Amino acid sequence: KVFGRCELAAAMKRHGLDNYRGYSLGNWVCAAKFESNFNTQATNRNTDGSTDYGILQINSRWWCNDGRTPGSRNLCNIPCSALLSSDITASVNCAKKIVSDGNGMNAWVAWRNRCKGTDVQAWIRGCRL
Ligand SMILES: [Cl-]
Ligand code: NA
Repeated sequence: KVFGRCELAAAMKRHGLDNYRGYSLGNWVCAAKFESNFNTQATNRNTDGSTDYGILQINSRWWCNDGRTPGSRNLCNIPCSALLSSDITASVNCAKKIVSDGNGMNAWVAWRNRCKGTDVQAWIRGCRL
């Protein structure tokens, strides 16, 4: 599924992301825009052989099992393919664990590079929330 802006923001808000660990809704929507372009089916292979999955590009070295990343942990305890679902529940559950891990949203390279310190409210302007 390719989410619309507002649509995604509403689903994220409904799953408890607004202000989760102090990151307002703008942040998560901005991170999704730049990580996946709002596409739940996005995958990207890294040179280390691991792969990023889904709307939040969650990585197979630590967070999910894809059965082709040697020496990987499955910290969110799901197959990676569950991350590519229409239903963002599993991505959101896993993200909440990634974001509590001590680094915050700096775990996502596109957030750090493209969202961090920008006006993130704009990603939630004009949306019925
Ligand atoms: Cl944090
Ligand atoms: Na893994």
